[PDB]
Amino acid sequence: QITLLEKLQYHMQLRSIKQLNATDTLMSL
Amino acid sequence: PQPGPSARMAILRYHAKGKPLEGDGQRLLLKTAEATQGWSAAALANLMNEAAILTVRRNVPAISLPMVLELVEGLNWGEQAPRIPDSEAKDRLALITAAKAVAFALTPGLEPIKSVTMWSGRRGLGPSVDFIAMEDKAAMDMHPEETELMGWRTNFKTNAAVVGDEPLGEFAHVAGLLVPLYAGRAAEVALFGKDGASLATAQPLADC
Amino acid sequence: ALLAYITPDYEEIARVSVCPLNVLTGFTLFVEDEDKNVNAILTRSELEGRM
Repeated sequence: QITLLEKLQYHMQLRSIKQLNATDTLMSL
Repeated sequence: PQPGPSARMAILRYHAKGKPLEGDGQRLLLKTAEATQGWSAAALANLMNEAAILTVRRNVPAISLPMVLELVEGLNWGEQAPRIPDSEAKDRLALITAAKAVAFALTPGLEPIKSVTMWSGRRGLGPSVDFIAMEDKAAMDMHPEETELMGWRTNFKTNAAVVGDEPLGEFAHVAGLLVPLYAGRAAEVALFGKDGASLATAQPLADC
Repeated sequence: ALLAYITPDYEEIARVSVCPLNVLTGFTLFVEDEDKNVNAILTRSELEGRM
């Protein structure tokens, strides 16, 4: 299955695109 | 590490100095920063340089977005590749891709379809059904795991498939993926018969 | 979390998260104590409570 690391990376990439245009402590779990 | 999106914006903005960019340059840099994921700083510098090395043979007064996307595809996929020659088998492949695209659009709980193409680049690839990407899920602000959220969401519509007040379970949501994979074979069987079944529609049946 | 709280000699609940940062996940954490059990003897009542 898609792990939480991949899910949080996916979230991070989306956030980074939202920083590019229109200009988190869970890894332990 | 490799440059991120903001680093891509900064590197392309610095290396775009001294070059004529057509129209609003901010939009062009935005698109070429969205469309160059994983690239290095020297790769972005080269892509900016190679665009200005162009517009001489083509005699374009300024660097434009379609040509920028042309080099973006070129420097990571090689040759532009020719389209499939027109034939009866080409028409059948178009029919198979159309049936697959229609069943993908009619499948509840799926991401929006970006584009269905008959002509692609590279060597071993043909027609394709490309869905929306991050650079598309950004604009229409949507959860990254929206595909996972599509099961329990109610009263929505994606592509050509509507979902009412009864949510789709995980069983029905994943079992709805079998219909687009079977639609390629179903089109040939319905329109031609058993002897019309081909090797074009054989790979999805093995993952069903 | 309710059954872990009412089950005797169980680990203390640390944090119960249901989609913490709009991420599709949910978990009930427990403190990883170095005292008590570790590996000495596993009672059948303890194993049944865990199950």
